[PDB]
Amino acid sequence: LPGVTEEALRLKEAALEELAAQEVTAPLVPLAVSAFLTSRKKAAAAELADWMQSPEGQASSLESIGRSLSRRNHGRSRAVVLAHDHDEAIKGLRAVAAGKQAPNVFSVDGPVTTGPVWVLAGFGAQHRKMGKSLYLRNEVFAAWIEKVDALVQDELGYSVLELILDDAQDYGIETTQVTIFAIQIALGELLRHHGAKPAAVIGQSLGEAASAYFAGGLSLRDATRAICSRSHLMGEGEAMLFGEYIRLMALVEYSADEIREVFSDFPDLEVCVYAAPTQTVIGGPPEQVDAILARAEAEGKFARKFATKGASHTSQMDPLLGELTAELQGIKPTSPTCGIFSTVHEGRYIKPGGEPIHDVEYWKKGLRHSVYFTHGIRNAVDSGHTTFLELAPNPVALMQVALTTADAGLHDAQLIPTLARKQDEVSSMVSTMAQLYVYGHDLDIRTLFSRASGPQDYANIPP
Ligand SMILES: *[C@@H](O)[C@H](CCCCCCCCCCCCCC)C(=O)O
Repeated sequence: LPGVTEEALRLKEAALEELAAQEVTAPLVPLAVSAFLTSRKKAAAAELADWMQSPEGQASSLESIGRSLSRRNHGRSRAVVLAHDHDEAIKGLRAVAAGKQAPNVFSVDGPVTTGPVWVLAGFGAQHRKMGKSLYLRNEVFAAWIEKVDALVQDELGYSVLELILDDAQDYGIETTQVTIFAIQIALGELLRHHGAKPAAVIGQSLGEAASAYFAGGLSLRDATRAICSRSHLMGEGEAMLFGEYIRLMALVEYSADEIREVFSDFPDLEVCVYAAPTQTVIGGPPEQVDAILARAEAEGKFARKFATKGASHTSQMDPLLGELTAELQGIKPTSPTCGIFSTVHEGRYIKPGGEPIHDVEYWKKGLRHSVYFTHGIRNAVDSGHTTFLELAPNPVALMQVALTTADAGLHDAQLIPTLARKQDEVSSMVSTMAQLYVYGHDLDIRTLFSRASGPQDYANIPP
């Protein structure tokens, strides 16, 4: 396998140079508090805040306090205050104490019943600097990026890391896919590193490759093969599209049943994505695409044309299917080591230990056919899931998950983002992991702090 390219090393040197010269912002510190009883939890938050108001407490670094907190027994009733300084922490703890809500405070009476679903989508989520910050500041994250970087170099001949590190480089159809995949793989292994794991995975479109890997349905290598193949064929295919060959994609706020109706006016439109229960992404000849939009606006419905000259998940894709078959020959579909809600196979569930689904044909069917995303999520809700965690550079899919959950009578779900444009990426992950903790999912909160060197790494937190 190829190593990290000299150009990446150069860009990295310059990135760390830029980084060294920034004003140093206060880290986000997760402060855990638990008990068998909420009432005990509440009072413990009270004592802890009281003491933090005191000189001894005021003299103890938030980090040292959180470290000690992370070493207590973690009860059924859990809370986390996310804080940058003592005041934020004290204010936050008062909330926990009063049982009141606040943005930086999470507090639940008992652990969530069922394990989390990992949502891996990616469309719409890309942005200039995605994953650069976390790449420079998290070794685990970084090591995983470099592993996908190396594999993509092998399959395609270029370095995804270079794209991440180079502020002047923007993303196209092909490079979005492989890079968002890189970030997805890396976020999920970071999450695994801290002891977290998915109960089930669901893929959306682009994200199906990462979902396959995390569900243990394919090795990293083959999953990389899967995203690489589709990406370049799609990216190279759409660049060649002009005039009468062009096919647009567009989100319209119509349900599946509204579409059956609406479509009788447009004979060449197809469904790309059933995104939400009244949000559908369609595709076809640009005049028809323009007309379904015009008629959406004439009804006060949301409608958004995508930046592309070709429609994935439509008949247009047929000519690619042959080369796709050939380029994926040899991949080894394995048996899922967790649940998969397959949005390719109509949102249906596959059981851990079930038969392999990720065969060459699956990728062929994935690209050709509709993405049943709202049905997947609905399936998940119905069978008990309430925690949906999205591995993305921007939590765009959670916006869809929200509409499906609400529609299904689940009015409070645990919708957990990861990275977000214009949010600190380290703070982001600390918050993700804090949530997993508070809802009582697997997460070794001890790992959010480094091994203590001396006794100053601890705090005299009240009994
Ligand atoms: C899912 O997120 C993702 C959607 C990305 C949109 C890319 C546009 C599709 C490209 C069209 C290629 C034209 C090929 C030429 C045929 C002759 C997805 O991967 O589906």
